[PDB]
Amino acid sequence: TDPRTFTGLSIVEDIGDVVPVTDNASPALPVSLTDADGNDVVVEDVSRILPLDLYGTYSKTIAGLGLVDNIVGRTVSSTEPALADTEVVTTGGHTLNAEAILNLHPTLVIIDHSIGPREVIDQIRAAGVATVIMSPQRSIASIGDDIRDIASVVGLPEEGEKLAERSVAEVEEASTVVDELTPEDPLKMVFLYARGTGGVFFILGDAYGGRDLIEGLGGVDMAAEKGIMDLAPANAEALAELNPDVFVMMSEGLVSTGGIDGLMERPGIAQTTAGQNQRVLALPDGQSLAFGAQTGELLLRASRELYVQ
Ligand code: HEM
Repeated sequence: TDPRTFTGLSIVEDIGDVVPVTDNASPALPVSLTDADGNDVVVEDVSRILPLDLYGTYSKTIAGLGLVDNIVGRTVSSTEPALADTEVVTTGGHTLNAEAILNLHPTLVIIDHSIGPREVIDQIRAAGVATVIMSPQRSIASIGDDIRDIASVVGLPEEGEKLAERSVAEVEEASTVVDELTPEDPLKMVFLYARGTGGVFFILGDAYGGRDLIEGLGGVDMAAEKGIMDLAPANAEALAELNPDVFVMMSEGLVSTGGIDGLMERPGIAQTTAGQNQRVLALPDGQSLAFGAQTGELLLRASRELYVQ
């Protein structure tokens, strides 16, 4: 069949919790490291972990290594079922809340600068909480290395190597399937971030890693073609210029702008090829740009939705 003739929403259901590589993780502590910001940090107690980022990666990796029970708080992005009853430490979306963090008495914060403010991260460290700044590569090729880096922080190198190899095998296997399913002329795609019916409506660019996702799905990322490094408002002119065949979105994001019907009311959407086919691939918010352990499964399920009727 011809995937350019497909119409309407395709939605991938939540992939769920990461399958841990072990049932008896025993962190080898203490660890000393120099983090991505150049801070020397000693990690001596991982009993109460806050694994915080924009993308939902770290919480999933920590669970994959065998430490899900050690997670005591989360951001809005870590939507995995195991953490559904865990205290949320961000507000207004992605803003760190120092009070919420400190009241959980964490023993380890794993974080990066995808969320802020930086001042809150500094406050937590000054209060005595071991805080480790990561700077993950966030590419499909580097899924294993990003996992090994997290594993080192919590003193689980063997679990890290197992989880890395398992995840990389899964994502290469999925790629084999994607390559068989892709059309000769790749679909043009963009990653459209929406939250609400107002101005939070953006084409995501290089910094957010969606090119890696779109190319992993066999598509061409029009944001990369147009040189969008951070993000761009998805206004009528930008949409007309990018003219994707498919909008890749987050499922709850799409709901928040009124579903397909609400999306079609936004200026410029209906005029694109994707708009004229109402063609949206909706991915679970907390996995969509998390990469990490579940990347292979995400690519497999999403490619089935894109290319199989
Ligand atoms: C790129 C990775 C991102 C992920 C995985 C992500 C994920 C999420 C999730 C899961 C929520 C909670 C929605 C809900 O509870 O239904 C949320 C909320 C929110 N996000 Fe993001 N987000 C991302 C990036 C962004 C960006 C780039 C912006 C702005 C430029 C943004 C602005 C917001 C705002 C304002 C909210 C508040 C929604 C509310 O009040 O319910 N997010 N995000």
